[PDB]
Amino acid sequence: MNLDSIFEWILKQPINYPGKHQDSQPRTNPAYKPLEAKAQFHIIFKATGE
Amino acid sequence: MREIVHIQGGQCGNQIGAKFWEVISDEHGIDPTGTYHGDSDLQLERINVYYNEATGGRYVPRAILMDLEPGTMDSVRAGPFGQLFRPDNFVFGQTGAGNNWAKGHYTEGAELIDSVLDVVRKEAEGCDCLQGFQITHSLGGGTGSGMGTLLISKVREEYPDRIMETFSVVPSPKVSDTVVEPYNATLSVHQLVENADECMVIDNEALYDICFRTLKLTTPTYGDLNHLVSAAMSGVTCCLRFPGQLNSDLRKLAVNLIPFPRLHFFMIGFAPLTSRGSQQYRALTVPELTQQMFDAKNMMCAADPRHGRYLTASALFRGRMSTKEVDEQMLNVQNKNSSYFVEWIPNNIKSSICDIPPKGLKMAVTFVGNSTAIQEMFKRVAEQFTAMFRRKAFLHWYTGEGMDEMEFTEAESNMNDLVSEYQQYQDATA
Amino acid sequence: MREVISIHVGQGGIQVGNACWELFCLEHGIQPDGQMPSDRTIGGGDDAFNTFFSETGAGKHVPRAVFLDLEPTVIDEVRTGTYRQLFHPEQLISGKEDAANNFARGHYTIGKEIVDLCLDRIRKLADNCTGLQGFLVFNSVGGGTGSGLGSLLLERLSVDYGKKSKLGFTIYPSPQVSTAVVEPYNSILSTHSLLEHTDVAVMLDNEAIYDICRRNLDIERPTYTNLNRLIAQVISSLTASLRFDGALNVDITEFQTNLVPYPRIHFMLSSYAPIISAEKAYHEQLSVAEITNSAFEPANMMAKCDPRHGKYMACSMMYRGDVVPKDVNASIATIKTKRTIQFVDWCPTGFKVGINYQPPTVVPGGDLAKVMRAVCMISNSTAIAEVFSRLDHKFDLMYAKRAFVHWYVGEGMEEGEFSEAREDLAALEKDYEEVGIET
Amino acid sequence: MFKNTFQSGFLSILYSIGSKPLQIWDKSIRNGHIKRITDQDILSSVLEIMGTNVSTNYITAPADPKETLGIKLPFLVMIIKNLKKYYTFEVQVLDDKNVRRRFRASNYQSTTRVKPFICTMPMRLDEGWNQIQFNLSDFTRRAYATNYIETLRVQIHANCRIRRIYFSDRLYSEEELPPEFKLFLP
Amino acid sequence: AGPIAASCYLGKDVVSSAHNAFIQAVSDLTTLGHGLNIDFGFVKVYVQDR
Amino acid sequence: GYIPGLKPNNHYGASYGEIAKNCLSNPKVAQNPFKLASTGFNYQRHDFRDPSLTATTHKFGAQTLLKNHPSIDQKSNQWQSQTHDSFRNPLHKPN
Amino acid sequence: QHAPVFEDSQAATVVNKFQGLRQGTGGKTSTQLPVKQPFQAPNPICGAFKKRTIPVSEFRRYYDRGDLPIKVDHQGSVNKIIWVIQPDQLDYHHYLPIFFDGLREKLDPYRFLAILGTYDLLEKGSNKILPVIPQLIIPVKTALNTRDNEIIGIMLKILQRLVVSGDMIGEALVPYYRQILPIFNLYKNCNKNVGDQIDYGQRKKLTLGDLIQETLELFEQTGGEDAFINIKYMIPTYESCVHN
Ligand SMILES: Nc1nc2c(ncn2[C@@H]2O[C@H](COP(=O)(O)OP(=O)(O)OP(=O)(O)O)[C@@H](O)[C@H]2O)c(=O)[nH]1
Ligand SMILES: Nc1nc2c(ncn2[C@@H]2O[C@H](COP(=O)(O)OP(=O)(O)O)[C@@H](O)[C@H]2O)c(=O)[nH]1
Ligand SMILES: [Mg+2]
Repeated sequence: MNLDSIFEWILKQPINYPGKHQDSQPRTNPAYKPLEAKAQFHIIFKATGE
Repeated sequence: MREIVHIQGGQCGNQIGAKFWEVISDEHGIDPTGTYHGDSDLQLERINVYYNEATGGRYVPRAILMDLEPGTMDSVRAGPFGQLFRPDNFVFGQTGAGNNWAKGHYTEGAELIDSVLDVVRKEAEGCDCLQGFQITHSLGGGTGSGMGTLLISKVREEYPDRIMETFSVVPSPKVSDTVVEPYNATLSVHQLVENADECMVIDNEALYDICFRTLKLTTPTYGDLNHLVSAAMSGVTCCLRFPGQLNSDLRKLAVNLIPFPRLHFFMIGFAPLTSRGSQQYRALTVPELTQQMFDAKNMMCAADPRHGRYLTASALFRGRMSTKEVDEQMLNVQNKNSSYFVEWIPNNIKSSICDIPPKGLKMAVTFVGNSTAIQEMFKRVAEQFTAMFRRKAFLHWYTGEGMDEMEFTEAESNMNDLVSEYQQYQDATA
Repeated sequence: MREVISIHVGQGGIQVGNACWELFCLEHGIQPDGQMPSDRTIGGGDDAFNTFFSETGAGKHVPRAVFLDLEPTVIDEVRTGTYRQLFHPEQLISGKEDAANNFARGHYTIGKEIVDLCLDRIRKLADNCTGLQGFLVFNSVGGGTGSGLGSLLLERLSVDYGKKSKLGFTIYPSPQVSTAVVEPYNSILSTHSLLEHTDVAVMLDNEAIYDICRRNLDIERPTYTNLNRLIAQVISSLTASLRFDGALNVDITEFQTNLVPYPRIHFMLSSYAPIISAEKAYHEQLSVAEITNSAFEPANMMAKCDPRHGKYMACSMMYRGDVVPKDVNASIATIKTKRTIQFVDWCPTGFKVGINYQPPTVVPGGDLAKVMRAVCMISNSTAIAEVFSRLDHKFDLMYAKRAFVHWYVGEGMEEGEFSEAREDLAALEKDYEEVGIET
Repeated sequence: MFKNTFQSGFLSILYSIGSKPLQIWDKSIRNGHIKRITDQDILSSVLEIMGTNVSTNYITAPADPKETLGIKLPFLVMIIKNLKKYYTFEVQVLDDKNVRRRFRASNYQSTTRVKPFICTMPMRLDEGWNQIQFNLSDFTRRAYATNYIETLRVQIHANCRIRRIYFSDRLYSEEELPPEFKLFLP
Repeated sequence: AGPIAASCYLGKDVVSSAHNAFIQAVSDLTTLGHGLNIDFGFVKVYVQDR
Repeated sequence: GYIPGLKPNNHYGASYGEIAKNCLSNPKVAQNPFKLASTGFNYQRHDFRDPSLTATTHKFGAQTLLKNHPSIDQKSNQWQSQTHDSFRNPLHKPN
Repeated sequence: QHAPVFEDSQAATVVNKFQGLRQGTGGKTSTQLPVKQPFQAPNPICGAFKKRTIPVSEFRRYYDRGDLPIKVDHQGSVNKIIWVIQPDQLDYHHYLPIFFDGLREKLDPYRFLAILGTYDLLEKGSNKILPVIPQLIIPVKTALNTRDNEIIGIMLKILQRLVVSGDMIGEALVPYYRQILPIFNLYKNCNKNVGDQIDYGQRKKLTLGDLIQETLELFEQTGGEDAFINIKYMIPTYESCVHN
């Protein structure tokens, strides 16, 4: 697992890890479109690293 | 009727046995002088299972005390309830094993084993109809782990259809008192899995964890660990010694717990265990007993039960209680934890009820469960063993009296074989 | 002139025999010492106990019963009880070692050493009788000793006596409530053994009795004693037609003529009504119509089966008390007019009614109250196929992986013995559906 | 379903050489496996049924229940390879009276008994390939003393190798047997 | 997780729930093997079998 | 609402009304063994020490449990359940 | 390597209305409010069918040794090994365990030389192969533990040839069933339910389930009387073959 296969592992089993991360959320600014469930969940981590 | 004979070996085995016999004596109302001062008539109906009647009306345990050094038995005789034992059953050498499995199995054990076989043959032949043997020993020492396994091999060869039951103290890596623990542990497991009909593993680390967390007592000593082990082991044969709603002797447990012959390693647990100051506040009921019993920390082993799937489990209830409640609780826990129970063995919980509770309890439960989590304990033992054996360290002591590295190699391979065949049934599906 | 012998094998059989014999002694007025009191005679007439007891000539009476076991604990409990002087001391046959839930052990290893004494005592009991009616056998089916010893006993008495009636009252394991892990195996083996050897079988699953105790008797933690007491009440209601006068008498021999359409089909389930506690027993009429309505309620079945899932084939009525034939006929007409219960097409009438005058006897220390009218539900229906089908799948899951088979193989039983039992189960299941289809 | 249809000397229900040997047959498997492979003993393709739990793994002649597979032919015969393990088969028969009978032949059974619906019978298998001629004439005449009019179903259980099922109508020998029905000796 | 959501233009609650699911990587670690290399930037965390 | 004794020491297989009667008509559930007031002055009167201890260290440290356990009364279920007539008449009710 | 830009991948139907701080479950304690579903541990699967990480083989070193008489001859269509010195002169006690160790190897020509070397060794050997049996137990358990289809598939063919090559070999192998049987149990039912259509894989015996069944078949006839009970003890599924 390269920190990305983990994403599929979590997304594979919604029952084991239920939450709002399983589906896409609207953004707080109307300028930005809502992201994919996988895409929005990487962009959080890049923020955490920074 | 259906009596059994006790054999204990090594310092650890004798320490276990002394407390076990003291507990049984208080359970049956036998004073340290051997005189019956009991209060209930049921305390003597089935005394012949463990005790022999002598002229003059005293009772003596049929325990054979075996050791390779006279130091520890002089201590166990001088202790309380040490006068119960027949002095003719004491057997000993004058040299000692020196924590060397080879020396306690080939050189010194062989020449001394004749006397112990003679005395145990006399003890087994005297009784009307034998039920089985029980052995208490530790796998971390030389004289015990070696001579006891040789004795079990001999007794199994002479008695093919009897039940052999043993209690094992396995050396955990976190708390280790001997530098050579993996060697004799693996060597003894090799013979134990082949010979013993039933085996139970006790870890010292789990005992210390239980004493520190549940009992919450500041300074545990070896007395408390022995007390817990003795209570747990007496809870197995409580139902054989006493009546109950569902009587179930040792043979009945084995049939329902061993699906395949090579899988006979179990972990045990006792409930309830409470601190001294918190006993005024708890309400003892069956659901409380079950939820404390199925707890991971309650188990007597370092193996963690949720890391594997329970093949079969057995619960023994002491005291009087309703049958419907026990069945409903068993079904409830089985349905709530369906992930940890294998799916090709439906209704894999066994329950038995004995109407006489232990001294000091209104209810008590003993738990025996066969789980696939013990594969971690075997894996960790082998890793240390191969780590020491790759560089041939501490090997000349064992090879100085007629052993060769091929025996060590086959012993290691057999242990890995057990791990593979034991984890095979974890992932099998319908 | 009429006599029957009860054979209790296994721990469950012994524990239910205790309750039923206590009930019989209280019903016939015999003290636990076996001596009828000189004063305070509760029952008129003579030789009513002759069906169940035997007169020693001067003094006490001895039940026509024999207890069998391989483990001595319950036998010693009985022998040191309050009924020590009741039974003949040498008819409480106790073994030495327990079979430990192993049907092969109870059929090939240690049951043979005792079966000779069993048959000797059975003969010494039977030769006393002259107008013997039949044998009653009680056995928990999920236990090795009970299953194996019952199989051997039925096999031996099939050839020793032949055509004589035998009644088996099994206690099948619940669909989801169980105590052991291997009860499907020996249960199937015992069913194979007794399919061709008994005349009538009764289903007595424990889960249904638990449900009955919880809903009606208002008991939240019932134990085995209550179940045994209700089973004893059912047996007493069944046997009351032999030792008591009534408007319409029913004999044991008149069961295969009314309840067994084909030799293969003799398994059937029971029920009993009313079952009410004394705290609310006196607030309702307990009329015959309402008791027979409660009898036909699918939730009151003594076994965990749903009669609504199949057609009714035969149904036998036994009423004891002050019932009237016209009221019984009205109740039968109402039940026939009801639509939820459907019968097979080739059986126009499927009701046989028996009427007795003696009200049921209450037991001190029990749970039931005193009632005039009671009805025993004995019916044969195609709906009992589900209990066979479910245990069939319970068996296959373990049998595919050779689970727990070595313990039975090592006791002299061949590996292939399971397959023909499975074939007999499959053929029995196909028979039930074959009969159930219309023409 | 083979009713109102002509048949004189032979009529096959299953035959392992074809595009799809079994249309009408229905397969039910729990722990077994079904495949068609060539045989080393006879250089030809043979169907395979194997697996544990002999009772659960089987194949039925009709695809669905609730209909008749009617055939009037009195003599039955099969081609089976002896695997020295468990194997059994059943046949559904109709007698003069409008009631049905079951006939069973079991490899592992050693006792026989007659019942109104089932008449089990032990059977013995020699080594290698062999053919079994199921009379079905005296079997219904001896077990129930009733003539035979109609046979409904035939069922084959697990752990056996099958080459051809057909009805001979009478005792036949090899020379009059046509070559495709003959099993050519390797 | 406040400033992280502010930079990502997402709700505060979803980022916290997104963290919680990822923290359940111990279940992936508990099972045998399943090597990990959690980089997300400057520091790289390598996890062998155990 | 709360029949007092039925929860802690569970009552056995019997009718709810009968066991409720048994656990209500029994002694205790009242009376002042220590003569304590609920207002909170006899707290300073009383001592609050249990006389069921001993000592420890250097040998064994578990201690026997509190008196909340049965003794002598150990007796099987068949002894309780099955007696012949020596009970109260279920239907006496003197008139 | 390629990876799509994560800040661009977007969804459409999800509505961009934002609740914000205007929220709260306080004062609205209805019985239909949603609850949490807590995290639960997944089903353990262990490593029963995982790869074994094949250990190093001594054959590769011993080929680099230049002390095994064997040469790859390409004169034929398929490469055929030629014996510089005839195998009858060689000491089977020393060389035969080494060639069995080469069964693990996969890289050319170490894999190629192993199987061809073994087949000639067993075929030409007449009576001196029997004493080497105790030393062959270590390699066979190691290779079978690799849990890989190709290595297991080929070496079960090796095992069949070993028993049939000479007499009395099956009898001496009976005590050693406990070290090799457990792998056979795992793949005993590893067969494919193809159904009706032709299985064209008969040409290459790559079906594990069929290979194990026939390998156990040869064990019983040659092993002797005691052979059957040893197999049934090791694997519970097995059924008698020689017995009627
Ligand atoms: N209805 C009822 N069933 C009981 C009772 N006691 C035991 N059983 C049933 O008996 C089954 C097991 O049999 P056992 O009670 O052990 O007695 P057994 O049949 O002779 O078997 P063994 O223990 O080998 O002697 C359990 O699964 C219970 O369902 C009882 O008191 N009442
Ligand atoms: N439970 C318990 N374990 C003990 C006791 N004394 C020693 N041990 C364990 O036994 C191990 C040493 O075993 P040893 O005495 O050498 O065995 P022996 O050679 O047969 O006497 C140590 O790892 C301890 O953990 C005791 O009193 N109680
Ligand atoms: Mg029993």
